[PDB]
Formats: sequence, structure tokens, C-alpha cells
Amino acid sequence: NSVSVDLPGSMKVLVSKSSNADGKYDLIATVDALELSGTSDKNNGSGVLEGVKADASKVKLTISDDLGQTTLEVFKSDGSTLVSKKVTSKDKVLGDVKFNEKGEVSEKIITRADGTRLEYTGIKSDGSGKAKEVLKGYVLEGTLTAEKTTLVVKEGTVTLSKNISKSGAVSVELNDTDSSAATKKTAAWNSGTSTLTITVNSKKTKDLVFTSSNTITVQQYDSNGTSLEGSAVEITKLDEIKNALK
Repeated sequence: NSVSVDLPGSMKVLVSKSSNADGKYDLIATVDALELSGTSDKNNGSGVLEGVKADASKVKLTISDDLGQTTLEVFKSDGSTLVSKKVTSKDKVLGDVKFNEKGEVSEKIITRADGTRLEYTGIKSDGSGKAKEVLKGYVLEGTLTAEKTTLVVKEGTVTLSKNISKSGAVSVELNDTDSSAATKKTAAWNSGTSTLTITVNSKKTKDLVFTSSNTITVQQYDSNGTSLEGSAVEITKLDEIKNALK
């Protein structure tokens, strides 16, 4: 009579085995406690379903066949003022948006495939806000502007900035207010190798690699910067990152 299709999270959409006389399928989905009903032109789990909460909130679940993306929208009773929006990509990246009482965006958390998070709070009408990145073993603090996310690690006169553009590209910069030409750090970034090379008085001192695993590794150069030494050490603690900036 019907068959189940599993979706990101608990969500399981039950689709009818065959279409109705107008060529459309019946969909029933369970999302936590809510029962949603809707339709689709296919029986692969795509479609649009709607329901109502116990407090009269309106809910809409959209499963798109072009992106594999699922969008869960919770509205006020008018079915138009947003209360929350949950989007899960094919890549299992989760974006969870909260809205103020006027239905405008005020917070967004992105949860990555591996479980690390970008957290945007105090979002303002201009797209700025506060930003935090939650990694394995430590948390980075920074700011959001419409242009980019900037997470900062400070150590004395040195500021390490990790920038994330709207599209998700990463650039890393180092800024040192040290006035001594013998100790001031500068740095060069390569996005293809995801490596920041730190230089002190014309000598390369370390490479910081920002890995696909959302980790940071550090590897030392020799005393006159003429070759890498040893092997890269994966950073597990914020104290280790700051130490590399000394």
C-alpha cells in the first residue's frame, strides 16, 4: 500500500506505492511528534508536506529532488512569520536558523559533516553578528560581517585571523604589532595547500595546515628556515595554537 523513505535525522517519509488519478503521490511524514501530509510527483521521497503543531504553529517540510536537500520550516499560526528553519544538505551539513518575533533571522548554527559547528548569534539587519567555531577540543571566537566570518586567536602582539567567505573559502592571516624587526612575525597563505607559513626575520619558522578534518597541524622549520623538521603535529588544544604564535 505504501513504503517508507528515510531522511536526515529521525525524519521518515511514507510514500504511497502508486500515484492517484491526477498522477500525484500521497506523502505522510513523521518529524519528531508532528504528523505532516503532502504530495509529490514521484515516490522517491521528494515533495512538500504540511502540518500543525499543538500550539497552532504551521510546519512545512520540503524535500527537493534537484539538491537532495530537506527544509523544515516552522511558522507562527499565520503560516508566514518564520520561527525556525532547519536545512540539511545532501552532504548532511545542517543549518539551523532561529528568528525573532518579527520573523527575521537572529541566529544560525551550521553543523558540519564531522560534528564541528559554526555558530552565529546576535545577527543584525546588516548581516553582522557574533561568530564562534566549535572544533574538537577548543572553540574559536570572532565576528560575522556580510563579507566574511573572522575567527581570531590572539597571543601577545600576534593576532591570527581565520577568514571564511560567504561561499565557504578559507583564508588565514597573521598580524603582529611587534616593532622589533628581529621578532615580528609575518605570514603567507596558500588556500590550495591550506597552509599558513610563518616567517620571522627572513626565516620560515613554522607551517600551520588547516586540514580537511577541521583540525590544525603545526610543523617546525629548522633554525635557519632552510627545511621543515620532524613531522606535523595535530593541534588538540587552544593553548597549543597560541604557543605556536609566540
